[PDB]
Amino acid sequence: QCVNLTTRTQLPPAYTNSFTRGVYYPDKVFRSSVLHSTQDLFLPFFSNVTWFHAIHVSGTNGTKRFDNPVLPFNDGVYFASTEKSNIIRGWIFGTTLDSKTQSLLIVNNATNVVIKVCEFQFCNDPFLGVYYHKNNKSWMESEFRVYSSANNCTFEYVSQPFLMDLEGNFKNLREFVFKNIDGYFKIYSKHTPINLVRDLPQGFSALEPLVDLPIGINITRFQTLLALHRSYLTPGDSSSGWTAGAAAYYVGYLQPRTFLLKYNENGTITDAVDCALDPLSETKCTLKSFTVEKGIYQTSNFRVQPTESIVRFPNITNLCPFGEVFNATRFASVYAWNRKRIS
Amino acid sequence: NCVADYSVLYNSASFSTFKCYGVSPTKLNDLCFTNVYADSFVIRGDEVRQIAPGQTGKIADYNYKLPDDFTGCVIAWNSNNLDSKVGGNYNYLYRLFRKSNLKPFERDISTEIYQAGSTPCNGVEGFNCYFPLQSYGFQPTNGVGYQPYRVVVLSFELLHAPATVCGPKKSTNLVKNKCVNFNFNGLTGTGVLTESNKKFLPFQQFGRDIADTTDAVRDPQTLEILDITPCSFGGVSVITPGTNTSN
Amino acid sequence: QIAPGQTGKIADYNYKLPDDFTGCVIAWNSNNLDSKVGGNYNYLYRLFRK
Amino acid sequence: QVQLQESGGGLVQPGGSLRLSCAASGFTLDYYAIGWFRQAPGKEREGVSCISSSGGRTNYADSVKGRFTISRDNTKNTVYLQMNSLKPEDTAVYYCAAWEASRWYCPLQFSADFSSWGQGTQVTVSS
Amino acid sequence: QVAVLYQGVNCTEVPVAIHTWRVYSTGSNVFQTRAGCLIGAEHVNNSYECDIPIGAGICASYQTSQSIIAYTMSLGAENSV
Amino acid sequence: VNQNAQALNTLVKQLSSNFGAISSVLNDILSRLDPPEAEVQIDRLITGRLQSLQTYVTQQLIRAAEIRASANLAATKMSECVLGQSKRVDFCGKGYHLM
Amino acid sequence: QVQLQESGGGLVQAGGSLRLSCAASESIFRMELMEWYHQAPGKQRELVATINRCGSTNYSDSVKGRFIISSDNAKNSVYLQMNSLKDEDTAVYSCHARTWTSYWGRGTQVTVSS
Amino acid sequence: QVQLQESGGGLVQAGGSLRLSCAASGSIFSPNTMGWFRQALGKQREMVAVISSIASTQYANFVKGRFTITRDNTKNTVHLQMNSLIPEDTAVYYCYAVDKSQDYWGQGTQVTVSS
Amino acid sequence: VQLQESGGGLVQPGGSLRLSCVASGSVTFNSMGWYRQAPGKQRELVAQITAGGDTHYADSVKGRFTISEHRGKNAVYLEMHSLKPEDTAVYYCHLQVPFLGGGYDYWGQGTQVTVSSG
Ligand SMILES: *[C@@H]1O[C@H](CO)[C@@H](O)[C@H](O)[C@H]1NC(C)=O
Ligand SMILES: *[C@@H]1O[C@H](CO)[C@@H](O)[C@H](O)[C@H]1NC(C)=O
Ligand SMILES: *[C@@H]1O[C@H](CO)[C@@H](O)[C@H](O)[C@H]1NC(C)=O
Ligand SMILES: *[C@@H]1O[C@H](CO)[C@@H](O)[C@H](O)[C@H]1NC(C)=O
Ligand SMILES: *[C@@H]1O[C@H](CO)[C@@H](O)[C@H](O)[C@H]1NC(C)=O
Ligand SMILES: *[C@@H]1O[C@H](CO)[C@@H](O)[C@H](O)[C@H]1NC(C)=O
Ligand SMILES: *[C@@H]1O[C@H](CO)[C@@H](O)[C@H](O)[C@H]1NC(C)=O
Ligand SMILES: *[C@@H]1O[C@H](CO)[C@@H](O)[C@H](O)[C@H]1NC(C)=O
Ligand SMILES: *[C@@H]1O[C@H](CO)[C@@H](O)[C@H](O)[C@H]1NC(C)=O
Ligand SMILES: *[C@@H]1O[C@H](CO)[C@@H](O)[C@H](O)[C@H]1NC(C)=O
Ligand SMILES: *[C@@H]1O[C@H](CO)[C@@H](O)[C@H](O)[C@H]1NC(C)=O
Ligand SMILES: *[C@@H]1O[C@H](CO)[C@@H](O)[C@H](O)[C@H]1NC(C)=O
Repeated sequence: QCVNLTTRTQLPPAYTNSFTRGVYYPDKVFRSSVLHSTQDLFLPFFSNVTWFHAIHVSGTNGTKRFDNPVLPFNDGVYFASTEKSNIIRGWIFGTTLDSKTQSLLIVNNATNVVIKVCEFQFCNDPFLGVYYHKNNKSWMESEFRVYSSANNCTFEYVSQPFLMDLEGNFKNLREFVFKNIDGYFKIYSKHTPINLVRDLPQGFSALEPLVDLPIGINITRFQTLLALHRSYLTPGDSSSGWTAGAAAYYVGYLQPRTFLLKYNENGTITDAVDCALDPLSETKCTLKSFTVEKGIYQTSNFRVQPTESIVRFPNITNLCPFGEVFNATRFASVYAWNRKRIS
Repeated sequence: NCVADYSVLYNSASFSTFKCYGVSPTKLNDLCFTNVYADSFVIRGDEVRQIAPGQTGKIADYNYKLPDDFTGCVIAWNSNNLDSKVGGNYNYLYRLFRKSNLKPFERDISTEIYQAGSTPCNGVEGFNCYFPLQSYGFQPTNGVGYQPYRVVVLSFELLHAPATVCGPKKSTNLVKNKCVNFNFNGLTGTGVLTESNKKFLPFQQFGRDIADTTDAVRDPQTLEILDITPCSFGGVSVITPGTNTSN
Repeated sequence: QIAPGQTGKIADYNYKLPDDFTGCVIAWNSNNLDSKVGGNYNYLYRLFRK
Repeated sequence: QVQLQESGGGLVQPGGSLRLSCAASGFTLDYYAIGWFRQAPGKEREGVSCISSSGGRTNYADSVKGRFTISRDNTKNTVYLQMNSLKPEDTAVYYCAAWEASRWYCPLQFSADFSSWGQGTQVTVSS
Repeated sequence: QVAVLYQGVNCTEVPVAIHTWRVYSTGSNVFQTRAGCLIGAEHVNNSYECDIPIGAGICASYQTSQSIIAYTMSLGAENSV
Repeated sequence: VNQNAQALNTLVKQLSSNFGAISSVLNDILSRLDPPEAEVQIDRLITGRLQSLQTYVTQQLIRAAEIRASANLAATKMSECVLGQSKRVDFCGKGYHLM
Repeated sequence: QVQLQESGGGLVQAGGSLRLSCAASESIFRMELMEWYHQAPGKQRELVATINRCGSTNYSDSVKGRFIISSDNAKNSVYLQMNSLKDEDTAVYSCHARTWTSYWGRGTQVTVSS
Repeated sequence: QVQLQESGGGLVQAGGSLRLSCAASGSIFSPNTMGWFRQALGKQREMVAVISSIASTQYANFVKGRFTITRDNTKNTVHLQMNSLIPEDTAVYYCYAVDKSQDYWGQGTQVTVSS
Repeated sequence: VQLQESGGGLVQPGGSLRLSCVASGSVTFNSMGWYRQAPGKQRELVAQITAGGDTHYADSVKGRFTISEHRGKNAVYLEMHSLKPEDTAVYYCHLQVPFLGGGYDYWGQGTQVTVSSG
């Protein structure tokens, strides 16, 4: 089943931005030494993404509390992860995240991958716990408490068991562009190695589509599963987790924009320009080039929009002779007929 | 993920409705489809016309809306002896009242009682409170416009994606360096094919460096990439002296 | 199914009209002249053709 | 696209009243003379009433003489058959049809062939 | 650094009509030229050659206080014989 | 050099618009629909493409006229400034002309 | 929409500490460069400190070791903690940030009594 | 094929009570809507209550203030509580499952009260 | 979808065949594996090649199968000698694309090899 954990305390996190990150291949065609303009939902340049520590030390003593709150899901999410000990293990998607509604789940079962879609009874604090002891042979014994029950699940996937661990600044970073569109679950992913980092560094890398999943379900919310290096029954304070949750992840929300992508001769996306960021970017987009010589260029046309629509016809008149008809004290007979004129 | 033969399906008791918009049925078998959607329901005769792109009516605006750019074929079978009973088959509900019209392929099942007046019904019938979903009195003795019709709309997407449903046309042997009329997974063209040294990403199929012509392609049978060149052409000019000078 | 530019059983296997057809089709109901109590099978109907 | 639609039928009590609406789409009903027809279960099609294209000439059946009234709205492309003092003998499906003048003389009391037959509505009188 | 010229419109209007980058009144001095409303450049009394043609005798140039300046064009060095 | 190319580029780009039809490529329509509706699409397509070609031809004609005027001026300059010594002021170069 | 508005100046004693809180409604990170300038009475304006988007920071000679730049990435603002103030630091300290177009605030006055 | 297991009919005197119940044993994809329809001989279908699993009540004015519906989330079962029946209300009730794909109907439960 | 596979045909016992998981362009991996399954039995590994070049083989395929790699055409080939009738199966090529520390192999496509005297 599941284990009830402590309160998240609604801790206030810091923030950071994707400095020209998150561009993927929106099409299944190959172009060489071209510049293209694409209308598609991307991650805006220099936009602020919310970053979550895997383990948050409210105090340096070891008051470590997991930081993985529920987050809305609108038009897909960009998910970055910096880590070196596979602390992140998967994600869970749905609308209400219970047996009331259909839901989707991707998890890492110790060394395999699992993809399941049905109406899981997710608990309030789903997690994977792993703990070891030098005595005997424990070596990262695990407890899986992600959901309660699963019924009538349609799609299933299992894979081969393989992943090592430590059971030193080579924090690897993983990028994902999760988007549910047309009943499909496109997962653009990229794995790249970086070293000598504390937060996400500034860099450029095209993101490739790993897999599409036919799920055809309603999705309005999502969560994450983090590998607990501890156990709720005997929770240690410090060093129970991994480097006090220095390894972390970052969540950004995509918006539908236009982008100018530069395919080199090898077909690998090298540079990108966001048209809706700066007047100079608009000039570059309208010139279909990355360098612009000295001069004055006309990009677009600006117009003022009406604020409120107003309709008026002339009410100008007197009240009207109706009360003397309906509210009259006496009424005429049925043969001496009383018609009153109204104008 | 199926090889479909709609030609055999066409010869099915000569059913009246084979209304395919965006595709001709006789040529439908040759063209093949990325995905297929089959949507079924039961309709009345007079409302049959409402199942069409850019059509108005109670069902189009309240029950089932088709896109203005709809591509696909509507098929219907008469169901007088199947769906109609003597006492009336009221198992089918139609939404007569809605707060707003319907987008194409929009099924947002709302059972709320719509408020005809100003007072909120609060899910309670009464004054100016009517339930939208009305049953239908289908009977064998009912009129042709008031009798059941089993309707299935087959919707298709001709996207630039690897097709899954194709008809039983057998692929022939590949020929190289000779100008041919090629048909690669529904992509038809004419030109000369050659061995290309380009590199394709594992999820990339086509290639177009001038934004209108696919210069390269990937064959599904054998994964070798092939680049395509036009079949060559050119004007012909005539060099002549004066006519009476010589011929 | 007689009108040009339309496809049907008669339009394709009995009487196909050209796209640039110049003329008039005339039709009238014949129930007191053609239809017979025992059934008038004397009129033919072609359905299958190459 | 030449369609004729019968709207306004139903189950009515004898001695009541009802109105029928014949709707034309895809063509001009003003240029066509309209005549309603009924075929009860077990009965042949007998002429209800005929109205000319201009509306100045009207035909009626003695079985419904003084009870069935015909009017047309050429502006709205509709022809109406008003029925009063209904009887169970009128329980039949009703069609409206369009055809031209079959002979000289303006009135169309003589029956003839009919071009466009509508879907039809069944009006039942029983109590 | 660049400048934005709304051609033929008073400056009491630019910030609030259009529905992307924003302008902000403090973003510049919001010069008002005969050609329109100019945003992102200052005003210099001195006159030089027309580096960039704006219109109505106004020309803009770059100097290292906004990096872009707009001035009234000088037809040439004055001389008397 | 650029102008011509640019115009021609636009011409090719004009082939990528459906011009109010349901497709921008002819073979798709020819392999999908029967002739009665096929022709209804093809007439729109040819109308659009023919209009684009007419516009391109007119632009080329005007540009050719301007280039003809420039070539005539160049021929006159070659005939006068080079083949002899000119006295027209500022026709050949600033100052008194030598060669 | 005042933008780059400064606050935190006034009367102070020599050797004390003070804080000023130039904060802007626009996104802090898109600035890509924001600096500090002060204008001593009878003296032309002089650059104080700078910070770009990458994180590189420079100070002039009369800046290093006494008050350094910082910018919390929770509320959009830049922090320059005045420490151990002297009588020759009396000026009109101003903050400036430049997106595609330059921005300027009115600055704040700082006076040290000695 | 979703089978609606209807039970709880019979004969009851005027002013009595019953406890109807229908269970959906099908796949039940996504959120569902649970409804009860009243069908009398010689008449059409009139719903009783199409209350969904969440909200919207959906109570008719014909039997307002007398009938209530209880839902069991564990087994996805809805029980139609019956009380203070008036002989005008006697008819055949049918379980109604809306589901996400298509709607289903039960086999009917006979209700007859008279005195 | 990415990778696609083909190749393989029916043969007589005691022959030699040349199976291949045909390449689908440049992809990253560390462990390319050959896999088999026959009806009525579970699926077992046939071969495995690391990026460095280490080979892992099943017990029953020792001394009879050889794996080769071609970075020019990115193709992994398997030449099988000394075929016995027990080798009839459907064969796959499982990948080693790094997905969250390793996962999501692309063996999902197979080629049918039948060995029988008839
Ligand atoms: C515990 O952490 C607090 C910080 O909240 C610190 O003040 C205190 O000295 C620490 N005590 C120990 C024993 O680590
Ligand atoms: C994870 O669960 C799957 C079944 O859901 C199982 O086949 C697999 O062996 C499990 N992982 C491990 C490491 O046991
Ligand atoms: C020691 O580890 C083994 C794992 O094989 C386990 O079965 C056993 O229960 C452990 N013993 C203790 C005392 O933890
Ligand atoms: C998904 O569920 C939400 C409920 O919060 C609803 O508002 C939305 O319309 C649903 N979307 C679809 C496509 O069903
Ligand atoms: C294409 O990429 C390869 C390696 O990824 C590189 O060796 C080659 O130089 C690139 N092409 C060009 C033209 O540089
Ligand atoms: C029209 O205006 C007069 C006075 O301006 C007012 O008394 C009257 O009520 C108005 N009519 C309506 C319909 O509001
Ligand atoms: C008649 O007069 C009474 C009292 O003066 C008023 O309440 C009522 O509204 C009037 N009738 C109408 C129709 O306004
Ligand atoms: C015929 O040719 C001769 C010389 O070959 C020439 O003089 C004469 O003009 C030609 N005739 C015509 C009609 O051009
Ligand atoms: C805008 O500026 C022009 C400058 O000539 C002036 O004439 C006009 O009155 C101004 N409009 C407003 C609304 O201030
Ligand atoms: C110089 O420019 C200022 C505006 O910045 C103006 O007030 C002043 O009159 C100008 N002086 C001259 C001599 O043009
Ligand atoms: C980014 O940070 C700023 C302040 O640091 C904050 O106002 C803004 O809301 C953040 N962005 C998002 C998307 O929350
Ligand atoms: C679907 O799940 C529900 C409960 O989760 C169960 O009652 C029902 O029998 C299931 N349907 C099928 C077809 O197994």
